[PDB]
Amino acid sequence: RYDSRTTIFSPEGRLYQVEYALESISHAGTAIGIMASDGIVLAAERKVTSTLLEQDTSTEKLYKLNDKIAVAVAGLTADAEILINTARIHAQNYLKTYNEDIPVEILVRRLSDIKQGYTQHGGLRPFGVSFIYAGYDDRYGYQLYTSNPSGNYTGWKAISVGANTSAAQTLLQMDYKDDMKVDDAIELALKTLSKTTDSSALTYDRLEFATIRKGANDGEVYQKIFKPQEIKDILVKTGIT
Amino acid sequence: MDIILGIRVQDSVILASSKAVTRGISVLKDSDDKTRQLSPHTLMSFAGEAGDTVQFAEYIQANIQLYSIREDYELSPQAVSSFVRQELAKSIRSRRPYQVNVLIGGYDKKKNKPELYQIDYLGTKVELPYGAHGYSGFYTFSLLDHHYRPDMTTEEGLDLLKLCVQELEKRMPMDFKGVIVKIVDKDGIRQVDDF
Amino acid sequence: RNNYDGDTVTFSPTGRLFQVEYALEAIKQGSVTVGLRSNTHAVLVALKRNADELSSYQKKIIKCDEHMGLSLAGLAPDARVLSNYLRQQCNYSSLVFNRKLAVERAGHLLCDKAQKNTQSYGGRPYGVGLLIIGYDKSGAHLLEFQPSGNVTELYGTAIGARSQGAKTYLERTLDTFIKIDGNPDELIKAGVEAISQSLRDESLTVDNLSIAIVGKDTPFTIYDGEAVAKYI
Amino acid sequence: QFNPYGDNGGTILGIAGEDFAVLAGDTRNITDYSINSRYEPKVFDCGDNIVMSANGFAADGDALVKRFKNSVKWYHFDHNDKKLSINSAARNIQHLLYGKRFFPYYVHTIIAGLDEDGKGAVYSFDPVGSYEREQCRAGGAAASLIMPFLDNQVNFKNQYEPGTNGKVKKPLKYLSVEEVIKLVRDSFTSATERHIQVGDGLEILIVTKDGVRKEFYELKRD
Amino acid sequence: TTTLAFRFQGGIIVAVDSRATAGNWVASQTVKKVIEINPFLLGTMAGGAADCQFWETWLGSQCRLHELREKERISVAAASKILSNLVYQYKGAGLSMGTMICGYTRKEGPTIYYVDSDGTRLKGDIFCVGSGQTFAYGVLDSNYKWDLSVEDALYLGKRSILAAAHRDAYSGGSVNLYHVTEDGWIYHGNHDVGELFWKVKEEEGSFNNVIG
Amino acid sequence: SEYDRGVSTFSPEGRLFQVEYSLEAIKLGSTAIGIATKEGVVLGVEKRATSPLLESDSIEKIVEIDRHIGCAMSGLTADARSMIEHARTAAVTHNLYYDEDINVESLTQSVCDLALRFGEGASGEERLMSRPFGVALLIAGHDADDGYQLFHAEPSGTFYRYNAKAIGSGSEGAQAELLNEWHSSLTLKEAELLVLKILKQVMEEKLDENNAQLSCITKQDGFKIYDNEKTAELIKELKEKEAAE
Amino acid sequence: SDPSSINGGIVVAMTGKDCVAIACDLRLGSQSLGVSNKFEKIFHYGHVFLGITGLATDVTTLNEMFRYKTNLYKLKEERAIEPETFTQLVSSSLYERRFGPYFVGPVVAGINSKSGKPFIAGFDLIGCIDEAKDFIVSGTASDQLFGMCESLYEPNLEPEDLFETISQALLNAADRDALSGWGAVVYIIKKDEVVKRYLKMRQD
Repeated sequence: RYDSRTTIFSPEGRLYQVEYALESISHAGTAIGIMASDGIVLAAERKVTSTLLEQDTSTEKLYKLNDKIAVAVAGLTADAEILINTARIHAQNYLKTYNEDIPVEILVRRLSDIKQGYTQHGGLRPFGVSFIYAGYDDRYGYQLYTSNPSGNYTGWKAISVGANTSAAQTLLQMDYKDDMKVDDAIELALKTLSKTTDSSALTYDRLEFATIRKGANDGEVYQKIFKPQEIKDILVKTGIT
Repeated sequence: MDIILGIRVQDSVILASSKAVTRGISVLKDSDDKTRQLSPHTLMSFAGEAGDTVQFAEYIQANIQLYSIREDYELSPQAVSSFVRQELAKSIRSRRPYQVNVLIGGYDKKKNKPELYQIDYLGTKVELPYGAHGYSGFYTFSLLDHHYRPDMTTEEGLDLLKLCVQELEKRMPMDFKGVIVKIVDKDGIRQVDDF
Repeated sequence: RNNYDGDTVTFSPTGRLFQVEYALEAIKQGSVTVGLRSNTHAVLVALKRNADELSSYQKKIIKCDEHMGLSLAGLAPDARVLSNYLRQQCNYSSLVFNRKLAVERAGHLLCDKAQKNTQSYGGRPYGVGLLIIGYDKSGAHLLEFQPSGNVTELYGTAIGARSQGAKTYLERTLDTFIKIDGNPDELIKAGVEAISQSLRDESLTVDNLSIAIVGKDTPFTIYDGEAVAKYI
Repeated sequence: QFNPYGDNGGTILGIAGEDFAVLAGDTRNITDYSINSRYEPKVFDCGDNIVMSANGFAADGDALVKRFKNSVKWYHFDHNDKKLSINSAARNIQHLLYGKRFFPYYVHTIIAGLDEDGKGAVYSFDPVGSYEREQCRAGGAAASLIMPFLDNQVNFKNQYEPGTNGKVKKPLKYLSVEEVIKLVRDSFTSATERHIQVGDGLEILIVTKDGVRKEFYELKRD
Repeated sequence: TTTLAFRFQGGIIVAVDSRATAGNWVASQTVKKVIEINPFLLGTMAGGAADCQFWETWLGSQCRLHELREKERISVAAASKILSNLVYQYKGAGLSMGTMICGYTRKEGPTIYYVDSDGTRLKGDIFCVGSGQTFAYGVLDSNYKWDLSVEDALYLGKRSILAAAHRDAYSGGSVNLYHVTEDGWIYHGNHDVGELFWKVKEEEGSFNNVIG
Repeated sequence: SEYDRGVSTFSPEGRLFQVEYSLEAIKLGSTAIGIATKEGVVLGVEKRATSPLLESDSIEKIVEIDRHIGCAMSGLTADARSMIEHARTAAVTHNLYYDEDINVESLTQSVCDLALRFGEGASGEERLMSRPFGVALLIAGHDADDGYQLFHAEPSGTFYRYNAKAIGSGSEGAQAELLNEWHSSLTLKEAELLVLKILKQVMEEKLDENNAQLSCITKQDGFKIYDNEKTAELIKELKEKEAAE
Repeated sequence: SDPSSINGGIVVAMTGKDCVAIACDLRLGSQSLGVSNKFEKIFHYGHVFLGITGLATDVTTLNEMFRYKTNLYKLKEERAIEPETFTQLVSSSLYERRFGPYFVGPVVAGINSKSGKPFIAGFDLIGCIDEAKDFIVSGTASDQLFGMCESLYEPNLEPEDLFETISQALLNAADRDALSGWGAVVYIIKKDEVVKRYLKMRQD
């Protein structure tokens, strides 16, 4: 077996370690970011729940790293915390240094180098996490990417990770309207989230949501993590509640 | 000794820099390059302390070129000017200084306006469309702004600059051996002869 | 078991290590040298090896100083690290104290250096024996350095391949060469007889002989060609 | 406070022969207006045709001399008993001195010795690095004295020939071991009488291809 | 010290003194003030004697290492710029440098760079460096012609040493001439200033203060 | 077992098996031959061709280490890259310190001193290079104090001087042939045609110059790497000589 | 004296009654040379306003410095940084360097949202708690302003009353200082509304 250090290679010319990190995603919650010209939505699903769980005054799989860029989480949560904090630190370096907000491509690119660095160097784990990046820069507008646990990035207009990626992806690309709208993103996301999730009635206390818009309150970007009762409004439109 | 001039016109930024370099009581050459292009549409004229201008100019030029090349699209004059200023601000708090004053005159393609910044040797980024440093700014803060018409063109600014130079030789005991005038526009950067 | 055939940080049930034991093997596959000494001289005679007859033969004598010198039998890589170290110490004694380093005193520094690598789990342990000569205030001395670090002062000793016949020459003639003093010629001849017997299914040749001599009257000099075809 | 530097005087003189070389020096060491020693020279034997005197401060010299000697030893070790020739030795020394252009020394070193061309050479050093190839160099305190005289009689310079009235110069003349010996005897004596840091004895090592020879001439105790 | 150099069509003439001065005494009257960096590049020794000597031979280690690594002849520009980096690090340590790197290669024409210990790399065509660099400029600038013959170019640098030597207090000795062609420096012999001064006095009708 | 895993474990021979395996890396490598004469040393090499697209005349296998020093090589180029960059610095540093040529023997010591690193640290040697070197070099030059000397720098032990030595795949058959054909009566030109005569025999390809490269150390000439035209000419003289006898 | 004295420039903040004003001059000079007639010395991280006096470099550099720390504070805790808590921070951050201390005299002002009480605080080179409910003035004309502000202050004032008091204060004190003036700008934080009123004054 190859398991001892990450300084080795399996006969596929990859490492078994990378495969193990891959699988870590597909036992966590489901995550979907759909981009439109009029705003990008980020959505995540909770992988624990109780009625004595506080989840109505908090989120856990949704962090803003600067006031123009936000991330969703799928993977273990223990892995997540360390790398979020570093992305956010890198953003404020950018702000300090250049007097402006970071591009989406770099911020992701850095983070991807760092994951690969723990594969590359030492007997230290790969970090089995997939993050959905939804950002703005005034060079390529809205930008949706995701970052691999192997540590590479690929651009997008919609993507799903998490649990049942394949099932989710076919469903997203079917219903993708070509101009798209932020209101349709929001609508599509709930529908797609439902079928993967093992509950038949998706609910707002079981939902995390942020929508990013510059298409209303123009000339500036305002990113809003939704409050629980608003999430309830959008659920009522999709006819789930 | 060692002057740098700047004017922002409404379609170009025009930087001028002396051709003269004096170490000791000796003028070493009457042709000396004392302005470098950071990228093909953003130009740094620079003047300042003995041989720090050379080390600092090449250090700054290389970094901007790396970031322009890295991003795969040249950075704004706004990104460029904080970075240069921040190197200087670290240095006076470090155990080795660089005290080099500079002007960034770029053509910003990002919002389509010419941009002249004034960056101090101290390391202070402030935007001014008539900035100037050392002993030049003692004469040209007033000369540019007296004749200054609120809209400007490349034609108008060049005759007014030539005039500025003509005052400096007269009231300083200095020799700048003329000045080279390189014009920063939306078509890149070019050299054009002047007094 | 022989779970200890890998660990040099973990005692073997006998109280040894196997690594130290294998290091004695390395000496056996190594090239023969015979030492011997007297009060006013000490001599090293060593066999040069070759892999063919277009080889111009391996130096088995390294000049450590102009009054001290060593020979080898075993791993040449390990021999290099310790030769470096050894010259550094003799020059140190001539720099600070204007002093010759005693044969015996040098040997105690080399001892700590063997056992450091035994204590550690890092880098190779040693696997070469060095026969050391010098001439200090206390006359000529002959030490046998072992890769363990044990340093043994004798009147004659031998290490390398098929070295048990050199000990038999030396035992018989032990006293002959205590009585000879002031004759470098005699002491040189005695090593040559010695290493003929040591060897088996070989013969000596002119350019297989490298004899290195220091004493009280003889400077540190290496004899080759016509300076060793007088004692073959 | 402290200053770590000082003087101890002495005066030296190297001259390259055509088949010989000399290096010379007074036995006086000094501290202020006392005399430390009346019978310690600073020309020292280093071997392989290298006589070296680092004349200036005694402390700066006594360190460099040993370190140079040790470097000669590591030549033999690395390079398997090859001679480190005198010319090559000169680049070495310059590099040690440069080692201590970060803690500066105050000695005029001269080495002198025999080349592979059967002809001597004098290489003379700056206390911070560099060197040049010379025919005559005096180092030390009374350096100023000994040079107008050395030029006149060992390169035959600022001299002319009669009957042309300075329109022919006096050319080089083949220098001999006896000729420089006499020169060396009166040069160090002239020094005794008109300087006060040179005195008591003279120790001259002579470098030939047949070994190192000592010749001792006493000086006045004034 | 007076060292000077100037480019011409047929190559670069580098004329130097030989006088070394320490105090009001003369340290040496023989010292070559050209360091031969490699057989294509000449540097000069003015400023600190020690500094110029070590760093230019060290400069020679970089030049040699470059040819071995890439198997392309170094640029004139590559060498100067590297000595610019090297002297800046050791800035603030009492370092000195007053060297002109000259060479003429098939990819760059004749080129001369001034290097100063303050990190300065200055482009020119005519440079003079030393204490008496000033005297070297006056005569040389005014008789400077790009279109000029080798025999005459030589004469010009010589005469720049002779007038500079005469009126300065730290210069003379002898006049060492080197001409860098595409195939490197060629020695052109050693001309004592003393005798030389007198033949040139007559030829030109100059130096009207002495009659012998 | 616990003998081929570890650089700090000896086996019943009193050796490392790290050191052993690296010999077999050289035998993997292409054939290279060096033959010393008193006229200059001649360094020949083999290259291979398996594609018509492979440019083998645009990358090196004989390299200049100084201005009278050349080396031939065999084994991995990875292990060779470290070795030659190192060896370039040793000669260069020598000219700095003394202002003299490097001697042939001392260049050999430095290369075998790098070779020694197989692990991570040791007392009296810091080790930063964590494997055996799977490259050897034939090291040839000229010092004046001996003559022309030809050495084999061993990555696995100390250095052995030779008068002619072959390395690589075809090393075995070449070595026998050199005993019966190296002699002290053989001129510069003969030295060239000898190398090509052995070279072809263990080549599994025809004798041609796109798989060959000679060089010489002549002090008078400096170290000269040859042209293609000169080698092509000599393949023809070799065959005409042997056609007639 | 210090470098803070060479470059100069004034930032004055004041309290009325459920309001603050923090105002500044537009002069940046580097010594004798006047540099900008328009460099604003007021910056903000949420509702907390940071003025900066002193040397020109540290005005730009510290601004970047305190921006960095308030942005990590804002995101993690999901609330605005408070003037009560920012006073703690300014004093420790400047104290981090003591052997290379930043040469400035900041003024912090804001209104706390967890009680609505108005907060102003004063600092020096390496900063100390200096608590006021009256006014904190800073700069090369600080000795003029300390008296000018006391003299015109009447305790307990309207948001509209406080404008008048800080304007007359700045107007004469800046003018009758060498290294200060050259325009002014007044920020009246009414509670959470900020109106910006540019002072027409002469060019100094």
